[PDB]
Amino acid sequence: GLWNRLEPALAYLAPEERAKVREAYRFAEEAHRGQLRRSGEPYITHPVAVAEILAGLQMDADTVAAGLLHDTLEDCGVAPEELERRFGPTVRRIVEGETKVSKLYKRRAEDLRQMFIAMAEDVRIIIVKLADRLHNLRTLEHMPPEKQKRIAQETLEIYAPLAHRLGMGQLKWELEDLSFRYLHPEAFASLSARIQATQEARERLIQKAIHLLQETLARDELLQSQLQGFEVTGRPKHLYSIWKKMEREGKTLEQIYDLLAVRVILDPKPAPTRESQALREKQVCYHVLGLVHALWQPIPGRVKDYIAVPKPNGYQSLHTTVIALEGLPLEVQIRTREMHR
Ligand SMILES: Nc1nc2c(ncn2[C@@H]2O[C@H](COP(=O)(O)OP(=O)(O)O)[C@@H](OP(=O)(O)NP(=O)(O)O)[C@H]2O)c(=O)[nH]1
Ligand SMILES: Nc1ncnc2c1ncn2[C@@H]1O[C@H](COP(=O)(O)O)[C@@H](O)[C@H]1O
Ligand SMILES: [Mg+2]
Ligand SMILES: [Mg+2]
Ligand SMILES: [Mn+2]
Repeated sequence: GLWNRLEPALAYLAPEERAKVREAYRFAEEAHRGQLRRSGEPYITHPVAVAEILAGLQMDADTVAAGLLHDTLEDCGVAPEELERRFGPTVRRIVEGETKVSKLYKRRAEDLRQMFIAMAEDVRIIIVKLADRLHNLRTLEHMPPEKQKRIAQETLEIYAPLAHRLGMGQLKWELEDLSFRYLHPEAFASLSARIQATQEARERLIQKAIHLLQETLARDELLQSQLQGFEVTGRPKHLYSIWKKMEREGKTLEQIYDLLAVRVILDPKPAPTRESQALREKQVCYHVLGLVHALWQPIPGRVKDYIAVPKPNGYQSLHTTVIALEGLPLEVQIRTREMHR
């Protein structure tokens, strides 16, 4: 069934691992047979969509499998002993933990308390709860408008930061943005309608900018001579982070440069002495700034030199807001590998 949708995403797993995931889906589909969600949809769609979220993150075989089974214990005729017998103790461990920790669709102080108590078992239990939470938020239109606000708050306070700390930034932004939609819809609808383009169009522009910079840097002869390699990463600013700093700093949306930002992480070639290495570390950063300014037109008064004036948090990097692509303000950040975090 819905399996033919999940199967391609599981290409990264060994054949034996994929068979485990199919045996898990076949068991979940048998266990969730005849069950429905709040949306008229059969229950199996939920554990498959959670297993999809985990598979997109290239998660552990037992983790993907545990995502298909994460609900087979709550008021279900499945004994935890059967999961240990069939899928091992690791799958059983995660699944018990995700069931015991307040489940999917239910004070919230006790459910956030249990979230920590499961922290001793393995962050693996959480990961699944993060995938589950993301899917729940994606299908929050089938929830009373009160319950919608309870979930959104919890997500912003507990899960989005946990995703952040686990290094799952694409999970983090989506968790934040869906939470923002249901928590403050008036602010969400105002800001979203203002932003003419969708996240599809945003990521397309960022990748055009990344290609333009990557090819411009690789074509500079003198730079590549003092360089070992480089990395051009992008980001479109997400609605929650756009609205968060407008309130925090006081700037209008027109007064946000970050709406399309790009980082240039550079690792220089090795140097004989310790000093001629620290000198090579800087010479590269300003050389990129030049090339960047010759590629995209720089905006007046937007060069921020944190190499020469580091932030009290020890932050070193060169910043410049430019006019890139279809006449759009793009922020560029130039730093070395060492100046990175
Ligand atoms: N990853 C990272 N980046 C750091 C850090 N300190 C400063 N920055 C950079 O510096 C930026 C903050 O400083 P600034 O860019 O010099 O300030 P303005 O953009 O307001 O001119 C940061 O921007 P942001 O969080 O993506 N944008 P915000 O929503 O706050 O407007 C980031 O680009 C840091 O510790 N880590
Ligand atoms: N210029 C940039 N290019 C790529 N990623 C960035 C850039 N600036 C910030 N980020 C990343 O985006 C996150 C913060 O972005 P924000 O949505 O503005 O709060 C962090 O995880 C940063 O690593
Ligand atoms: Mg500023
Ligand atoms: Mg940032
Ligand atoms: Mn669930």
